[PDB]
Amino acid sequence: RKLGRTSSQRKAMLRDITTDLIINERIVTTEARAKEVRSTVEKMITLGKRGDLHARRQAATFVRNEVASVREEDESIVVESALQKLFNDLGPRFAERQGGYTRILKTEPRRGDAAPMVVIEFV
Amino acid sequence: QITSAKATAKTVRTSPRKARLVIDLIRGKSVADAISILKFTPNKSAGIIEKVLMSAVANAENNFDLDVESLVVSEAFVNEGPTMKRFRPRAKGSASPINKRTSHITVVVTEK
Amino acid sequence: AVPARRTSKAKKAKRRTHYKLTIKGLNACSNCGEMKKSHHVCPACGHYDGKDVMSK
Amino acid sequence: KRTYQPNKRKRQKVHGFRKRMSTKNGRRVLASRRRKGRKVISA
RNA sequence: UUAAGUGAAUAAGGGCGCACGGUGGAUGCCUUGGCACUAGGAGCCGAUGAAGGACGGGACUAACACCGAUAUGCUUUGGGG
RNA sequence: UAGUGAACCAGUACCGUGAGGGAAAGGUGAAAAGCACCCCGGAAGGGGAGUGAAAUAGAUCCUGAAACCGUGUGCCUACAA
RNA sequence: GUAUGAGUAGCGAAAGACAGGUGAGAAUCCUGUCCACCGUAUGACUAAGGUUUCCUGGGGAAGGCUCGUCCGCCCAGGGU
Ligand SMILES: [Zn+2]
Repeated sequence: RKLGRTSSQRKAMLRDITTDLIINERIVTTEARAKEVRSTVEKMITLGKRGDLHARRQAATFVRNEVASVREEDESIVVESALQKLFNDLGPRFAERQGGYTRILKTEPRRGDAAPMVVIEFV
Repeated sequence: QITSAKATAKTVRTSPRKARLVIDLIRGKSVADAISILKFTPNKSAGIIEKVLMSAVANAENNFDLDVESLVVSEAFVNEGPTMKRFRPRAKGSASPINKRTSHITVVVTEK
Repeated sequence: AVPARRTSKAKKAKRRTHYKLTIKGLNACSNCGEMKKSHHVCPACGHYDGKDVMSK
Repeated sequence: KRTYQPNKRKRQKVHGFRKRMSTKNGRRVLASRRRKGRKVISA
């Protein structure tokens, strides 16, 4: 483990960061938050490969309810609720890949706090 | 026929001690090492002395010298400017003053 | 509690032999030779492993 | 409760002008301040 | 070659001298204001509204001075150019 | 730091409800001729070029001592109370 | 006027995260989304009291216990 904040705030932080990268695939944050994001997200994409109701009814907890991500319309407005993107897009990409779905880079410290910073992608 | 242009900065809102830490890391070194060293330190006195070195190189270009590729930092000073003075209300009625300091910084760029 | 006497000019300095700033390892670019930190993304280039990352 | 709780009445019906033109002591007060040359004679 | 013996120099930093800067305004010099007096004037002002003040007046008005709804001024008599 | 408290917009700023208590603050050059123009920098600040006899007289502006903070170097110091 | 202690004590009770902006520059400014706290009150109206802080457009030398493109701060114009 890594203690970062109080007890029941780490649950809220790691829910709220890791519903980004489901949306953006880039996050510019610090070291330790990124390493906990490693662990949780690569636990979450493994549920993206089953497709069961247990895949829904366990991933529904650790992802925000909802959050819009709308890039498609022909004569419609279709709305991915950022859990549906696990089970329609992010799942069947890495179906032949085993573990190791993330990359972590080392850029710079921050201007006012000297906190060294980190990019996260997938591939 | 002179080498060794100069450039100063006057009454800059930092300490006189903390600015002497960066200037530990610049004496005797070439200009190519110096700007690279100054890019990768997270201090207030990092981003100040860069402007001094760039202005000194610009003096050496547009006034006297040539040979940017053979310039050496030879002298470096940190001096004490005038000190601002304020007060803080400390508990049980009384007060205690606060010094707020500034510094004068000069850097000399010779050729060889 | 309370300091007994003024410390002189000698013990001002003989403390401060461990108050140094230093810089740890710096390396050339893959593609430009400019000095950049090891294991770090190139800020002036964007390259890493000779590959541009900071782009779209 | 600390002290100096202001009112617009009481600081002119104690320390005003008309209650220093009421006795032979308010007149001492005003003529003692005028020999100091002070602008604000009374509140 | 072995053995026994002698053994300098280098400074993370520091002390002393010299040289060069910065902060701070002592001292040197100067008057625009004082202090103590001298000779002479003068030694009261007010219900015809006093002393002291408030508010206002300029092309531009924050303040000082000057002035008063005739408001940065009016009339007359001498000086002046 | 003298001389009125006050040479300077001082019985002011400030402190106390009130009667009251009461500071620090002068000096560029002979004349503003107070740095057009170029360069670094967001600016401040600086470097040239100019004015000036002199800018280490550039608006904190005559002279610029001491504590105090720095830079370079001739000599010495890591078995010493 | 300047040290000493000393770059030590402290920064005055509380949950934030990411994306995109303007910008010389961003943990601190603007916008968006989710999360979180009080709710006989951290919500609405008024009496004292304060005396232009209210509004609009600019600015960043000092104040703001950090930064600050921001402000009850400064400039200029207006409102009862
Ligand atoms: Zn590179």
